Amino acid sequence: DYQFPLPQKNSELWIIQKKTLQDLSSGKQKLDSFQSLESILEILRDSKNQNDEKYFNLKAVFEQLDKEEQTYFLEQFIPKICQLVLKIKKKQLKNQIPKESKIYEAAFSREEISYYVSCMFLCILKDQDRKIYKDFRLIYLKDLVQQINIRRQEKIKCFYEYLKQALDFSEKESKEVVIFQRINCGQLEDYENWVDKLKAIKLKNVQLTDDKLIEDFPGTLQVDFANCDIGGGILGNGLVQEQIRFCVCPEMLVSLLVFDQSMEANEVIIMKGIKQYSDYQGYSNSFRFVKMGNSKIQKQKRNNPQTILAIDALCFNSSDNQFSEVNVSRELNKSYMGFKQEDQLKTISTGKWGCGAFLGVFDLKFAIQWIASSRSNKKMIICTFQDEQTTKQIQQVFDLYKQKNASIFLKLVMDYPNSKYMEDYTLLEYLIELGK
Repeated sequence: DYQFPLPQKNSELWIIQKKTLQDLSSGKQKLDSFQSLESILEILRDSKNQNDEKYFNLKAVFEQLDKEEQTYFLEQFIPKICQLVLKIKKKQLKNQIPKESKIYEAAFSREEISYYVSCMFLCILKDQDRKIYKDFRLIYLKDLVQQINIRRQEKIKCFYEYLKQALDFSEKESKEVVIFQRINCGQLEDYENWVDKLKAIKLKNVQLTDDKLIEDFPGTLQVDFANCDIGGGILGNGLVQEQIRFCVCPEMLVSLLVFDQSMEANEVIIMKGIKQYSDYQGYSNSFRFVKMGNSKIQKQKRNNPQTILAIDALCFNSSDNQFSEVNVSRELNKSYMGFKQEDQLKTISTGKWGCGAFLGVFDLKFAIQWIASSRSNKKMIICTFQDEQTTKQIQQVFDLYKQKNASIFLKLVMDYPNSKYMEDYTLLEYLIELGK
């Protein structure tokens, strides 16, 4: 098993880092400027060269604070997160690949999670043998493209907000359990096996929403449109569905420290006990951190933990046949293996999985997820992401095919590409035409 090294693993550097951290924590060294913070980050990173562009984005967030909160940041926040790092007892974190039909479960207390996120903030998580880092050093760094700096700053703001909150945890909240599971789901079923397994399965309920998002459905199994490397570009430039979820729920960051290796076709990830610390507006280059408000629903987002399912769709290019038996069976397996987890969460909250960055056609991905949900004997919520035309089409297909045989529905789907309808009709339009 790979062991991701924590700072204590490098015993000689840790002598230095520990003293640095302790004098900040105790107030023996008092930071008086942002430049003094740069200096301490340089020591912790064991930098060779001075280049203030290394902290450009962190400086931007700091300079947006008011003068009282700048003082707070230097004199209270940094020292307190140094103190969290000093609470770490482990020297490394296990990165296990489970055997067939087994799980690798990594449990942590909610405060422990905060210790590791503090490591990320202070740029002390790197495996020097592998030349891999799992901290905020890239996000801090000035990019040549302005919009990429703004993405990075906005991410920083979300992580900072979480760490402020984590510093204020009650003893009860601090000892709550956060669990990460890497689940090997056993043997892949091929396309003909799928057709056979579906023969007595009836399609189940779908609820459509055009104005709510996945994270708006507490109490459901909420889907992360993952990269096979959990988190994808969260510690770089990424800022679409998966990365936004990690920004609003930064406890998810610890998944990166236990799931180094890419998910296999028959693996899924579950994260349990995850709270939401930030709100947001926009998306990608328009994403901005929004402070969580104090309504009843917003307090609930902050206080009530959720379970997330991370499943990675295929990353298609334009020449791939998304309807091939091989590619359909791949997505049926990945979705169903995910959806059937957590059998007490009888509703799946999902949407355009694989159909943004990964170039999937949503008509087919809808059909595949509905088959998977149905086989798992769960209901599904589909978020259309402010796409009224898709909502209308899916509503018609749902009304026609609800409670119909799933095996035959799959076969009708798979007839589309060779049909007389392929040229002039979308998949959804063809499914409707079959009923005319």
